[PDB]
Amino acid sequence: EVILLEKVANLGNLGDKVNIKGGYARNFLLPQGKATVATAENVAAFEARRAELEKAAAEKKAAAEARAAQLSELVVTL
RNA sequence: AUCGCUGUGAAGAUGCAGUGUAUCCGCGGCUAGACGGAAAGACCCCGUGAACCUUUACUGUAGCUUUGCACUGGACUUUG
Repeated sequence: EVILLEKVANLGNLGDKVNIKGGYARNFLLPQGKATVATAENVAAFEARRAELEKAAAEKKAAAEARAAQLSELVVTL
């Protein structure tokens, strides 16, 4: 009953509409910018924004390339 | 207009009966009677009366506790 928008999770899709538990929509999926309820108020507004998502969602692993190269140097002094 | 006695009597009499005493009226005292006064007996019984206490009386119930379903999610596994 939700529209998923991210894929780096355990079961996060982007174009499948799944039926999940009621508390899993309320407290996690909706308030994190990660879904919206299956309403027909902007369901045709999703279809005019299908090519704005293909920019930032692809750099999401590309900006995690060189940022990860300073995460494993282990240069924190205790 | 308020005596004793002995009987009688709702069964212990100033008042009935019979009979003895006894002029009329205070004051001071004493308490034997007036089943003296005081409190619609406290004991006892009664009431399909009450109240409050008790419990292993009856019926409940606050509180405590158990599980089901809500609030309440994902993710692998032991597992059917």
